[PDB]
Amino acid sequence: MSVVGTPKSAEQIQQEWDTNPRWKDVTRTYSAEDVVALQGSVVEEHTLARRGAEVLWEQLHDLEWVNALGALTGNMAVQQVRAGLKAIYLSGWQVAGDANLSGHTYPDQSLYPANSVPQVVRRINNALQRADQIAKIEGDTSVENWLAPIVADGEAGFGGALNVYELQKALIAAGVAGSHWEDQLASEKKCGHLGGKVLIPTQQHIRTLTSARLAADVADVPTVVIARTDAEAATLITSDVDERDQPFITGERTREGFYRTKNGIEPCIARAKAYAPFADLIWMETGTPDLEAARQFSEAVKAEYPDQMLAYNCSPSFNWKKHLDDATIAKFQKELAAMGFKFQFITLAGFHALNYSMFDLAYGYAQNQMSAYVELQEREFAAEERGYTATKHQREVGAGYFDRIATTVDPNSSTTALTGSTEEGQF
Amino acid sequence: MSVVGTPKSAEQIQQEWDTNPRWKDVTRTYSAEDVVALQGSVVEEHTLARRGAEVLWEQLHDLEWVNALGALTGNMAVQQVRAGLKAIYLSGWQVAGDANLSGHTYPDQSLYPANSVPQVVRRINNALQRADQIAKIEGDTSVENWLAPIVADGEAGFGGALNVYELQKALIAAGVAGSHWEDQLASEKKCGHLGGKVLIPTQQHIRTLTSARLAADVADVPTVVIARTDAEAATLITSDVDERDQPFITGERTREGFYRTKNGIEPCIARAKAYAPFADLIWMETGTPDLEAARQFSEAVKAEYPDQMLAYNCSPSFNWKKHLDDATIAKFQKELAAMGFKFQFITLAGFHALNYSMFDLAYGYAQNQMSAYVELQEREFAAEERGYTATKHQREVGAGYFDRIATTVDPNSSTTALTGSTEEGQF
Amino acid sequence: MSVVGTPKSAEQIQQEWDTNPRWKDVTRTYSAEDVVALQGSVVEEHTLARRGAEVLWEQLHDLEWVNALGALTGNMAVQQVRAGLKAIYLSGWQVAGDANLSGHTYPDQSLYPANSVPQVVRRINNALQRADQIAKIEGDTSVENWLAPIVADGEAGFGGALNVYELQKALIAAGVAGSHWEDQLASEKKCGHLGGKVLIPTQQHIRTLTSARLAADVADVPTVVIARTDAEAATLITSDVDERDQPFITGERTREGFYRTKNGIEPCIARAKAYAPFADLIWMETGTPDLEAARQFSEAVKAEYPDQMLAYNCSPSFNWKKHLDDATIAKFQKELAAMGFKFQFITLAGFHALNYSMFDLAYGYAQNQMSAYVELQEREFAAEERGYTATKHQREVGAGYFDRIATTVDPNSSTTALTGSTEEGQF
Amino acid sequence: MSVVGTPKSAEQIQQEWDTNPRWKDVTRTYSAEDVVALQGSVVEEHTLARRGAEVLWEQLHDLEWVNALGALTGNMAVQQVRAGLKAIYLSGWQVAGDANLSGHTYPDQSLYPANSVPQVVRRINNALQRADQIAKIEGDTSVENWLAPIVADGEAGFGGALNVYELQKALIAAGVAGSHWEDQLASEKKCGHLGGKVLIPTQQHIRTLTSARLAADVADVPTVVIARTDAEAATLITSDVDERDQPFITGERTREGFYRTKNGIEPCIARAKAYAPFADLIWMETGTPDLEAARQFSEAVKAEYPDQMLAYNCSPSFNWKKHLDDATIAKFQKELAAMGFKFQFITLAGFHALNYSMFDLAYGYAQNQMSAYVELQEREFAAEERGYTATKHQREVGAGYFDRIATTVDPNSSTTALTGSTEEGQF
Ligand SMILES: [Mg+2]
Ligand SMILES: [Mg+2]
Ligand SMILES: [Mg+2]
Ligand SMILES: [Mg+2]
Ligand SMILES: [Mg+2]
Ligand SMILES: [Mg+2]
Ligand SMILES: [Mg+2]
Ligand SMILES: [Mg+2]
Repeated sequence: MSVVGTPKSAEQIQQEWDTNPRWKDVTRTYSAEDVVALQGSVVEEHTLARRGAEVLWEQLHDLEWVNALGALTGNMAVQQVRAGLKAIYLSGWQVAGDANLSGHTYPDQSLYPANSVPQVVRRINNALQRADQIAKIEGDTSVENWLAPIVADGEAGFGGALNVYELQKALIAAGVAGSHWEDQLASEKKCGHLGGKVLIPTQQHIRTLTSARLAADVADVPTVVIARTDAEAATLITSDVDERDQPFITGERTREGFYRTKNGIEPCIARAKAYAPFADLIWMETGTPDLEAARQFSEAVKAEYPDQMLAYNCSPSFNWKKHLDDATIAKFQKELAAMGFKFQFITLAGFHALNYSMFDLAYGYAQNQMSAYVELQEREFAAEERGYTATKHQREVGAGYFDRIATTVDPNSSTTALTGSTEEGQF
Repeated sequence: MSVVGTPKSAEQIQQEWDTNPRWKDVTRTYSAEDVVALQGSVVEEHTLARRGAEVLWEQLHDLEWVNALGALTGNMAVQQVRAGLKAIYLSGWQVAGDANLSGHTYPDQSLYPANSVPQVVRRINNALQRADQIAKIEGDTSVENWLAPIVADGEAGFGGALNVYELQKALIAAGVAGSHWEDQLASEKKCGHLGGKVLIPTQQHIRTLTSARLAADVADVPTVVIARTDAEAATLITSDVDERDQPFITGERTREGFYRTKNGIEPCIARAKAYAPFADLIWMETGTPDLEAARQFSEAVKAEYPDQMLAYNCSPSFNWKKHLDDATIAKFQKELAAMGFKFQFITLAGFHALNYSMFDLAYGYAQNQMSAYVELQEREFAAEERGYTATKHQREVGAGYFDRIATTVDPNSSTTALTGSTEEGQF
Repeated sequence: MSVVGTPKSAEQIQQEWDTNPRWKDVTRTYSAEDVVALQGSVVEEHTLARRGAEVLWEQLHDLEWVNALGALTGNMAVQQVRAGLKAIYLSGWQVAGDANLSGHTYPDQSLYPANSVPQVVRRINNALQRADQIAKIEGDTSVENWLAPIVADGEAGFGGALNVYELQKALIAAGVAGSHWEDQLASEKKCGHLGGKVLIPTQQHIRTLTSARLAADVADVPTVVIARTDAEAATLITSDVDERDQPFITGERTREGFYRTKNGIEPCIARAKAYAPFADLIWMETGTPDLEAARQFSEAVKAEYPDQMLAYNCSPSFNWKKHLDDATIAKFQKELAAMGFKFQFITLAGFHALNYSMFDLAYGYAQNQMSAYVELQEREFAAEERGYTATKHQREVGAGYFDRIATTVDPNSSTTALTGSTEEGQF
Repeated sequence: MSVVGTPKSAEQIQQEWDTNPRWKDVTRTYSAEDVVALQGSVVEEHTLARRGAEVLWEQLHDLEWVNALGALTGNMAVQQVRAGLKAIYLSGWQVAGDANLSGHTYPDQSLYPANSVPQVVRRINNALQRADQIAKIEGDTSVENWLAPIVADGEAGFGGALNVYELQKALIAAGVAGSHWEDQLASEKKCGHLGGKVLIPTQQHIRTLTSARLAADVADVPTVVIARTDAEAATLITSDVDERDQPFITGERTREGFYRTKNGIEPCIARAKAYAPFADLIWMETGTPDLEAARQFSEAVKAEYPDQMLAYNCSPSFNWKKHLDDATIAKFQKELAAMGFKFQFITLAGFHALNYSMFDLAYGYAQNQMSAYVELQEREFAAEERGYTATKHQREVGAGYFDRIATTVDPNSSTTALTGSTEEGQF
């Protein structure tokens, strides 16, 4: 007795893959019965993972494109949604630099503990849930969906296929909507715009993508799976065993045993085609934001997979006005969307906004003390016309929500917070 | 047979208390032998807590005053130090709101797990230590002390005197320089600029301050101990047992058994005088920024304790161009300093800089996409003249430092990170 | 536009309260509308919390009684379930001593971080899920329900009603089936069998029980709520404000402001009746294991609440053969069940089993080296006839399950773990 | 202007390397100035790591041999020291299976987050420090050194040389005395007695051991570095690039690009010799417990390095009486010690002691209820003559130590724990 969490049958899963348009052109090299064999006798429901992934998939098909900014704190995601954005990007670079479970500042080389990104996903969802709870008790209808989908960095999976599986499962438990996975050797992982990258064989990354899909299937959620290739700049590969990689092997070896390979858009197109049956979106890391190179990649991939959606990193590692003029910057995302780049994001937006704004404030305070803080406060007061609410800082973090819990439990409590506050009297 | 970490003798501890000027006018109601009894057979050295506390104490006597801004991420603290600040303030409000170990957004009511602030202390010290490491390999000498002392919020101690002891011990293990403790009931704790606060008896907060000094003594570091009183606004107190509180008890008693009490500056002055023998700095929570009230509080405390240093929260819970003209705003901290307010801080500075800068960026991104980010990138480029370094983000999170480790281990490595990067090629 | 996780209407909730026999004689002093107001626009499903609470409630009515042992690691809980037990008890004492998030060894005085017990609940559920997954791939049907319900220690809620609310919420997220709450002052919390206990007013504990029910309702799960009274040995109380508490107040007060109160079974009976409308189970902490005293308490409460179910701590803080003979010990739990004690548990069973087994092994090892280990290994081999499986330690921690994942992703993998193992070769 | 934590000069470090016998026959391929360059301007003192490493090294020379049992909780370590052991072994296998930061049960394949073993190091040290504090206030001198050295599992580094560096640094911050490192591919890590192990080239493990020594030098502590080789059973290697590995390459390759290689004692001996200049102890993982195979390994290494100390895993993965008689079992460790195996350990002792004791208790409890627990409590009472103390569980976890803290803060407090307890009244 008790049927809570009973797993679906293999036939139900198979019928869903056979008939739901979500799974059009999605290859699974394992079976529905393989999935059920791994589920035990109770499947935990992952509400935020399910809802986020369904919302993301529909926005990728209903909006001209979905764009996002890198968030590394929960308040930062709340402001992104308040300001109108409809998805959140969770950067692994930013987690390494300023939000991972070791407590350390790291460059983007897979140095932090592998459950760090799941913990930030959970944090972001907690923060959006609080904003949603506050808005409900305030009757604030100005944001349609506080639970914007989160797209998170799975890096190179922190090891083998089993590490990929466990990371994807942990991201789902935390409520992620989509995750991306790149074809680098995890032990030598680099930021796509850092040097010295080592690729893994094409088939090994297909194994990674298959493992990420399997973890989503076993968890019963339709997570958006994104394949990333680092072959534009990488000049090293671990092995020449894969026949699709051999055209680019030069035969030269390094002291460590790696193989030198010829980099460029050509191996990226070849890998993207190989990954397409296994990814919902395909992403080419690139050293410069270049509309023409984007079109060449876009058109080469859609020659084979006309419906394949693409993702694009508008990266802060680029110096945007020493390779482009203002008119191209202003149309950049709109043109990319027309080539099929349906998910576009600024990875390190949060790092730069956080670091610049604290430097600016702290430098003024160093010279002029309170005059510098009053400047920022006036800018916040101004931003209230645009919908900024964090000026009322007590309600922003839920003081009114917890007052409501308190008076629900005890309508006659003499210790409520907002009653008799300096926010109630000066703001 | 090793002697590493052997504890000092009671006689050496006592000499220290008797002759070191650091302990002039510090009351310890326990004995030096009581400290040794609690130390087991090994005392861990706490390098950063020791150095931070020593630097903080010297700064409070050598500078006209020490000021700080609330920091809630490691990168924030690094930019405050890069911008010239000589201390870091760690707000519990900000930890409740955006950085605690529950992962939830909370109002400032002691809801988060008790080891959350120590974890942020440790993170900030990790971040400063990386900034210091990078500066050394780069030959950067533009900041004399990267390891700025950290003053952290101990709230109401999260329980009784034993919870206070464990919190102080964890803050020291993490490297804090100073900590502050308030005379609020922990189970009903509220932001000073919140309403309906409940005070504890004067002697009970003396027990808290004594427990905080004991933990520092048992840890063998000279932590700066700050006493905060919440009596200006609180109209409730847990008990009338203490004869020093009785002049303000009305005799009315609420449904929960709290006693109503007369608030204002007179109970604050009484409590500050009771706390002075047990605190290195004294802090009155205040309901508006007001030079004349601060003057009255200062002169009343210094009539009985001329050497007592005071602390002042310049709080963001206030509207500054509301009350004050620009000239008062511009002189506010200097004026407070001449009155003995030697530690001054903006508690929620990190909350406001973070939330406003991301709202501002996301709002522009939602309308103009890349044009909004370029505006931010160009302000960052412009700030480089004032010393901002985070534009080169790979270097900023230590890619150059970890390249140095890699080539120390293997000088012939072909997988180092800065060579070939877009940061070398475009910045 | 997604409907995933849409909250129910107040109308629906009200009807469930009015018609589900689960809620017979459960008093809620708030409204269905109050619950819906707190739920935001998405309610996360809590599968393990729902299933466990449901299974627990059914067992409490279908079995003669439910008994459990304290578990402080996931492996301990797996062995309890393997051995036949149908519930798991999660001791806060055991968490304080050996399994809390500060990493410190503490006595049972609410010293550890308030999210420690939720993390162990999550751990235990993870461990039982792994045993469930392993059982499925091995075709083992000897255990009917691997996901045994977990009853966890809420202590005194770590502060006020809002701290209770957050702890119950975190327990439910982690998958708990029931939680217990005691009428002690959190800042002076003690193990029930320690001295120096301080009660809070009867009505304050009703507020605690109400806050815990409210969190369960807002989380949409029928969590079992257990009230515990410490009035048998406590001689202090925070306040004489509650008229139900005044008959035991002696008039004498302490320097902290506490009131002496007359302890024993009589205030226990009175508090149990006051708590009965707000608790699914009622528990009296007692000073000795005594059937006569258990009968007096049971008869007194059931004289007013004939159907009220009770809980009993068979405590290791008792010296058992100093109070009872072998016959009484053998009948103890069965006699208790006939008096209405439907949940019985040995709180510190894991602490004693863990400490004794390791002392015994280590002592023999210090003397006879490998001969002592072989003794343990042969007892292990012998216990396999009773159903013990941990002697094959690789499959016990999921080597076979993760092998199945690996071959599902890539059936031709040459790096699977159990083929070639010494376990396959020697066991 | 503080001197706390000032780094040593290069000349000072070099003089230590040249003249301290600790460093006789220790190769460092980097310079003293390289160490200094990585230290920033403050070196944190790591008291427990320094003391533990110094105690361990002395014991390895003074005792006939050092032996230990695997510990996965702090209380297990306490009992091992109370029983007379002088080192603690911290098994990664046990951390995977029941004590890692993901909360999941895992097989031994480097699946858990990379900071998990450091957290358990820190937990064990906290547990031993508390036992040391309790012993000091109880006047108990029966155990000479409560802070027994911890030897912890660094597995395969969780990635590359920078991951190794950060793990060693985290283990040292937690207080480890020694750490061991194995020549397996981290992404395909197995337990030494699982199948499907992949080796890395000899020079790559030298890189690992160099990185581990580098982190200890930068941390300014003499950590014991242990090299483990898995070449006895592994039939795969990532690359044939290293001429020392080529004699064992067969030529053929797997689908994934691995090279088949000839396993056995012969490649272990060659690897042990290559590692010896970089390891304080050397360890070959074996398939069966075999004194003459151990002699062969020992003689072979010492033919080139007569002073090289060896370590030996007395593994539970062996069925002991399916290989040896009782006389050989009885003399096994003594015989190994005479061959130079100075560190000997039972890796999974804590796993088996924990799982067996809780299975046995729960099994009796399910059938006989209190009868089963009283049998355990009686064995505990009878063990007090051998020195067992945990029967008095309140004092065991520090209730008397925290009472002393409480009475140091307030000697007249009315809320101390041990007076009035059932422990004082029944034990
Ligand atoms: Mg990344
Ligand atoms: Mg596709
Ligand atoms: Mg605060
Ligand atoms: Mg003073
Ligand atoms: Mg308890
Ligand atoms: Mg009831
Ligand atoms: Mg291991
Ligand atoms: Mg050597």
